[PDB]
Amino acid sequence: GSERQILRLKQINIQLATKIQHLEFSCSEKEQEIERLNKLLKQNGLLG
Amino acid sequence: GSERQILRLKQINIQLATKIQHLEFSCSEKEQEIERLNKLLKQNGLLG
Repeated sequence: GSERQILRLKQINIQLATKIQHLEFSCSEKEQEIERLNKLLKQNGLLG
Repeated sequence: GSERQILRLKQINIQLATKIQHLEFSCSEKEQEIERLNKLLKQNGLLG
């Protein structure tokens, strides 16, 4: 009944919240990778 | 009673499922930028 429907909604909820946490962490790591590449470009005279 | 959780979880999960799509796009855009910077650095002798 409703108890089981609730449990399943909570499992889906945690799966979605975990994927969000992963994608926020992956986006942050990629912005750090972009900073590091841009700094290398700057140093080699490729960013003005 | 307990059943009021059903709507709350359903609605949260719709919001989270949408946010995952927006974060997937943000992550993909950052990956394309990293590929672009890697190629620039390679063309310029700087990626090994």
